[PDB]
Amino acid sequence: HHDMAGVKALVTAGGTREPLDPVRFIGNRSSGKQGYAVARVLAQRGADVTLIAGNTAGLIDPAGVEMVHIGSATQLRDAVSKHAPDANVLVMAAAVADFRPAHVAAAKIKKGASEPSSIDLVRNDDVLAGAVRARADGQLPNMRAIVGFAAETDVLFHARAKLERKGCDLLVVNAVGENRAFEVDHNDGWLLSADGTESALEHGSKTLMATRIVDSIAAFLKSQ
Amino acid sequence: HHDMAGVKALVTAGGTREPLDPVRFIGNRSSGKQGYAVARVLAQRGADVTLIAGNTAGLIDPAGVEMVHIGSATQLRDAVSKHAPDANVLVMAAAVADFRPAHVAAAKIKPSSIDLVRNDDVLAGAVRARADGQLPNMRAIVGFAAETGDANGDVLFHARAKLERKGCDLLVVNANDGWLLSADGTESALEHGSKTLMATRIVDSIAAFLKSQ
Ligand SMILES: Nc1ccn([C@@H]2O[C@H](COP(=O)(O)OP(=O)(O)OP(=O)(O)O)[C@@H](O)[C@H]2O)c(=O)n1
Ligand SMILES: Nc1ccn([C@@H]2O[C@H](COP(=O)(O)OP(=O)(O)OP(=O)(O)O)[C@@H](O)[C@H]2O)c(=O)n1
Ligand SMILES: O=C(O)C(=O)c1cn(-c2ccc(O)cc2)c2ccc(Br)cc12
Ligand SMILES: [Ca+2]
Ligand SMILES: [Ca+2]
Repeated sequence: HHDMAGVKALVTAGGTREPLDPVRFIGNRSSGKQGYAVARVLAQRGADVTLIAGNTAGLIDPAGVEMVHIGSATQLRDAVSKHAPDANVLVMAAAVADFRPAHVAAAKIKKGASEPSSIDLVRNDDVLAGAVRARADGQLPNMRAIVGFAAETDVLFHARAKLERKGCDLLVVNAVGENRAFEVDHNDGWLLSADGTESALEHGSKTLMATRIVDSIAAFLKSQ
Repeated sequence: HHDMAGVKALVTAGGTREPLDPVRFIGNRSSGKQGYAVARVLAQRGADVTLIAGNTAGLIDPAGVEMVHIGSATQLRDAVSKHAPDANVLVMAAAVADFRPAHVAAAKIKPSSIDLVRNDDVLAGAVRARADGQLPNMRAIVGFAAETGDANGDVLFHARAKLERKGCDLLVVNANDGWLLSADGTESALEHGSKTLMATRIVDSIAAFLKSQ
């Protein structure tokens, strides 16, 4: 079934890198492979896909997908607000850094002979929350589904609450792990819809979870 | 020819990541490509190579090279001190982080500034160790640097200062050229080329410095 034909979808993936200076930064360990798989499965099921990607250099660009490359969280926010009016579906699978260094040095900071000094942090904008607001303010008339991602350690108490605070249509919880040897199986993956259905997310390959996420989107797209 | 036969070489390459927590870290933008190429060229020319590898661009382990994967600079220091007594050549091509977070969370942290503590200088520790008779097999210690000229001095002034302050035998300086600065005062331009070909010039320098003796 090519159930995503006629659907224009925008995906973010990978972690952001918040510059401290031209060489150093604060980043996170997200590989981006899971957002890549969602974009790959969407493209394979007929969607017109644009992928905004962060620290994902060694990944293969998915076939049939339009690539937009960013580095920072603010660049991701700026890139999403550009490509979002055209989308029917937003998939926020990127590990957006919640904070960035408050000051960026123009040159690399030389090692002192005396005490080092801290990196002051500043909040980055909530790209998911901004998109949800834009839609509610009538600014995204094409947006049919907004999908968020979360890593949670009940699970549903934290998961159900993120859904209400972000306000998106679906929250993918704990789609983490490659199902690799000696990675903990917390039987914790859930597909949380704003309508209140909970689906369990079988911790399997990145491809199978992507199929589950895209199954859920098309089913949410048909509910309306 | 196989001019590096009989030589045990210990190489660091890539940047380190200093954890804040299981997800976040302080990192740098070093790709590691030039240390890997140095490790690849040394092996091909007969050396027994151990490559201590940190964060890379997704690089494949060079064939025939013993790989040690590290994450942090502290882990990198432990790995170097563990393998150094056996080595004849140390090539410090890793972008070792100067500072690390003062606290590491075991779980993910949901204004605070990040307090930092200084990391050990592994290249300098190696130079002092050799001079203290603790590394009798060490024949060459090679450091790496990327230097710019600025309001405080030109590129070459800053690079020489690095060699003089680090005390190593050879300093491979990037300014896409740069220089090869030797402890005898020899300064060669580093002709730009591929990572492979520039690695060839670096090893030729090491070989030529090994014949110094
Ligand atoms: N500055 C941010 C931070 C996160 N996100 C998005 O919001 C979702 C939730 O990410 P999460 O890591 O849970 O961050 P927070 O919800 O802000 O909370 P916490 O940092 O406590 O985990 C993710 O899909 C991410 O793409 C975002 O758009 N902008
Ligand atoms: N904690 C550190 C920092 C640097 N290095 C090594 O030292 C050499 C020089 O790196 P560089 O950062 O240029 O020297 P620094 O004194 O840290 O330079 P600066 O103060 O300008 O940042 C490199 O081979 C690197 O592998 C190291 O062994 N341990
Ligand atoms: O490995 C790579 O990808 C790479 O290109 C290089 C990294 N550094 C580097 C290492 C640690 C440091 O502290 C400063 C600079 C280099 C220095 C000279 C040349 Br020539 C090349 C590199
Ligand atoms: Ca977050
Ligand atoms: Ca430094």
